Amino acid sequence: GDREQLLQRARLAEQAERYDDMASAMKAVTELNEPLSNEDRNLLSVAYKNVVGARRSSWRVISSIEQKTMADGNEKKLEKVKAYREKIEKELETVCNDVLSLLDKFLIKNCNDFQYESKVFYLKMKGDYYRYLAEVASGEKKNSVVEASEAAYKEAFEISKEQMQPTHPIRLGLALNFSVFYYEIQNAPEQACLLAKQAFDDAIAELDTLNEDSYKDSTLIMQLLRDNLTLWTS
Amino acid sequence: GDREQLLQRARLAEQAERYDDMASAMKAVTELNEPLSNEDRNLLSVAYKNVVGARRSSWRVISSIEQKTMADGNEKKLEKVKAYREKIEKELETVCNDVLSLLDKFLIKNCNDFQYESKVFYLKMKGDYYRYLAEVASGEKKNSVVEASEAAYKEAFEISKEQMQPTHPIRLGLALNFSVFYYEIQNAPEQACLLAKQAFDDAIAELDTLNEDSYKDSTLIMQLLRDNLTLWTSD
Amino acid sequence: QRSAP
Amino acid sequence: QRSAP
Repeated sequence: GDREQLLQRARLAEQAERYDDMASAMKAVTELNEPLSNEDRNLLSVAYKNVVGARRSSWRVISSIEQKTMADGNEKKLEKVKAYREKIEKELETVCNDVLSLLDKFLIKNCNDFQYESKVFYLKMKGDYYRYLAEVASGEKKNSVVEASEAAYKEAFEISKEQMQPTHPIRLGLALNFSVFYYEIQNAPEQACLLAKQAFDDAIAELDTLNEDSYKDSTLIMQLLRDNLTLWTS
Repeated sequence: GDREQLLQRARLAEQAERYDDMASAMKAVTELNEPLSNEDRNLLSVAYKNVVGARRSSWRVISSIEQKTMADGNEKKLEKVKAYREKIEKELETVCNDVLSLLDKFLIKNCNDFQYESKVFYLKMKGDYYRYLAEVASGEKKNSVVEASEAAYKEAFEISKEQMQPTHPIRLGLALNFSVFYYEIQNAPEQACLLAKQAFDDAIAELDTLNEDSYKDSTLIMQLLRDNLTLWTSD
Repeated sequence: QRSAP
Repeated sequence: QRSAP
């Protein structure tokens, strides 16, 4: 019972756009210490994407005000905006640790050597969430999360290159997000571009091994690689 | 101040799309037992509009799934959907009661007799929020909220007709919502249309009394009256 | 079926 | 500046 009860709940919360409920449910499914299917795995990923997405979107807006207020020399107001920006940060960080803990305690730990596709998926996700911490961290805390993200992405990419077709959505997605890590977090555009251009070219090369069943996903992500490339290179 | 610290907070939450934080802050502001300006009062109303809107939106979606599932004869699944739909319903009701409690303990209680504008505002708000309960109530609980809603709307309307120009945004907004109350909650379309047509025609009559500073709000609400009217009357 | 914004 | 959906 209990598992299907939570999976059912997760699906209703997705339809209801109640992503905090969706996340508590997939957290509880994961904590059962049994493996996830592709479908379950995507529910986990959707739930946390949307939770943390709302925090980052909020963080960004308040951060932006804080910088304008510092610039304006407004001391009394700045202390209030900063407090609120930091409250939103605490919520954001908690969402990311919670995920990363699940990746460490359950999801990555339980992958076989031969579960290349799961390993790639969860490592990309570890990379993503350390990257979300890196968007808001400073000082020596920043350097740690920056490193952990790169280590995760690098490991996932090694495996994807060896074990996945260049047109596989999880690979392209990983490429897209790693290239973002380099461009935004590492402030290293040259590196970000080759990586994105390599993955694009590589997908282009093998288009006649794409089954119709994923023409939607892989062209969608390829389009986003090219947008990032034209945006950055200018 | 405590009070300006809270209004500051509210405005930041609005910009951050953090409406539950926006609501805590306007609740606290209200709970100071002093009157709200128009601006303050619009912050309260925006805050709770968005909170309760999200619950209603969710409730509609799950309720709709519940009905399809009942019709499909799926017993095991239905008990699960129903549980969630009920959990959402308790949240929604809690938001409505919190608002209503404020209107009663503080906002409406502290209106002078000559605060026609505020009385109309809060009484439309009491109508709105009992109407939200009525969207989800059943049985005898339904009848009580339906009545309280109509009583609040009716009282606001008598005042606005007497004390406000037909082009005034609050008055038009009130007319729009009370006409929805009749159409959807009372299943009384004939009543809902006269009221909507009355308020529209009445605003059309007195357009050269509209200061430019309000042309955007009043024409907007007028447009919405006409939509409702065309949509309803075909049927 | 819109109400007042 | 999109990332993976």
